[PDB]
Amino acid sequence: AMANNSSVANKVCLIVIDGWGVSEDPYGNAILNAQTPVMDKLCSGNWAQIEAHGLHVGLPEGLMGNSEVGHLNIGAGRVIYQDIVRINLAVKNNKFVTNESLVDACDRAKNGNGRLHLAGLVSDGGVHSHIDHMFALVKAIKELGVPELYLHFYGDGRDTSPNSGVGFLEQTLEFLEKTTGYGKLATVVGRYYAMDRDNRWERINVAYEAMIGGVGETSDEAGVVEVVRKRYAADETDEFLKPIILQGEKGRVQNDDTIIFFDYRADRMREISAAMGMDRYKDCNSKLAHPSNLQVYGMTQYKAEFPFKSLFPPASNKNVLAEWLAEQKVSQFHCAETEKYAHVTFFFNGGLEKQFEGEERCLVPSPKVATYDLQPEMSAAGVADKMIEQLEAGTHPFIMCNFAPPDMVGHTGVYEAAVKACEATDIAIGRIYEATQKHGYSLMVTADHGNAEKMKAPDGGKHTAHTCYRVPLTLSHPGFKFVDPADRHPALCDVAPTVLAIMGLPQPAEMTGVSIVQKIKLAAALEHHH
Amino acid sequence: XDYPGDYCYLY
Ligand SMILES: [Cl-]
Ligand SMILES: [Mg+2]
Ligand SMILES: [Mn+2]
Ligand SMILES: [Zn+2]
Repeated sequence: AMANNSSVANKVCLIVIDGWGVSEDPYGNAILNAQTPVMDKLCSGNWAQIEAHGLHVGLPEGLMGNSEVGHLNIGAGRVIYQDIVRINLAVKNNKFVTNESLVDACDRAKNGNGRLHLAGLVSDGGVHSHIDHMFALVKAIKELGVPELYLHFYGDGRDTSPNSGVGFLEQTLEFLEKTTGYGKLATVVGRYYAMDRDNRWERINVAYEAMIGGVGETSDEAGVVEVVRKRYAADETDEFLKPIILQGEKGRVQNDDTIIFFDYRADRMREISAAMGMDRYKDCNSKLAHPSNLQVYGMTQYKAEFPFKSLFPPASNKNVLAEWLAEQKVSQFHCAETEKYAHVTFFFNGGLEKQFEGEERCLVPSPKVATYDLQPEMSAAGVADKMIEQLEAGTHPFIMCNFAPPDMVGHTGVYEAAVKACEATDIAIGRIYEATQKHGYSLMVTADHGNAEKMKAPDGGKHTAHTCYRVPLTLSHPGFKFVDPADRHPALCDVAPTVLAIMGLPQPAEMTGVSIVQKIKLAAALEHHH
Repeated sequence: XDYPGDYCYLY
């Protein structure tokens, strides 16, 4: 309990069904075909259908939802923009020129020796980086007036074809010469060397020595494409390119220089960046002197333990629903079975390991079976038992749980097991609903993304993946009606603001989602007057 | 998994 528990206007029970989407196609639809009398009634009359995939949840367009992004967005009451989407918006809206950390790096060079370096994976792969981002960084660095800029090009061939690097190289040389007339290519080396993530420091050292000491094959703008073509003819592809060195000593990373890595994926940037900006140069075991007084920037955070500034640091995610309730001195209960326990804690609470004051947690063991189609009800009954006990106690004005079966059995692709998974989930929901009506809670049921509504591909084969269908949002309180947002479809970012509105609690400014309910009285005044 | 919005959230 917490001091302000009695300030709530309505106690809310939020059920997050995992992998339960809304689809009218009955073919392979384990939810429609399953016996689901409870959800058939809850998903009738006053209910909503909200988006849980793609840009609606901060993911690239067309990408299916998932449990991590879904519980994050439900908990946060805002769209958390995934790195790719976030950076692409910045490029589209010319925001690099005013990026705080980019301006910082350019100010360091300008107030210092004038020298700045860009290093990363140069291709349109989009897994670790994108060449478009590197081009946008060059244009912004130029506009910001940095005296000297050098590019260290890491060859891909893994996220793109093994002989595409020559094209990205040609694109880059022409961009630097004709488009910007500013910036110089200094190194080409394959990601096998620059981007190791297995502590093979002898590979990092090849990239390190190329960048620091120009250890590699000397070439120039006129000759470098031909060098690469000769490498290709010798079966040395992009991923494995041995270093090519341009600009001589001036293009090396020297004392007092500043360096930006443009990859947004951290795992393969940790080693080279720590070699440059911390003490792991020792691990490279090189005879070359390490340059003094370097400053390293990353496109994103590579490790919290690193001193590096980031162009796009993590969303602060202040005042997610779980933090906000605690700040309002309202207690709460989060319950899941083992397979989804992280989702109702780490992910729901904002994507970090933090338990807020007044937050009580409950883990129900998942069944110990080889695969979950062998016990499709999983432990949904136990989760409902624990929620029902909290409803009877009345201690917590906000309680929430996850039901795992639809998602976890959905992944087995076994249609008949998925049907039973949904039947057991519906039974559990019904038991919670009856308890909320007995004990004075409002019930809201939603999901984190779809899965079980699509168990068959069109050819009749198994479908084991999440989906892009909408998810339900239900509400048992008859004093409210659902209303969609003005300018977009409702989405998972609208769940937490809606909870707060029903609970009669303030909404923090950090929640940029909107409540998608309206009190009937207020709707009635709006009708008769407008 | 290291920060909200990182690459693992794509899956
Ligand atoms: Cl935020
Ligand atoms: Mg049904
Ligand atoms: Mn899943
Ligand atoms: Zn899920």
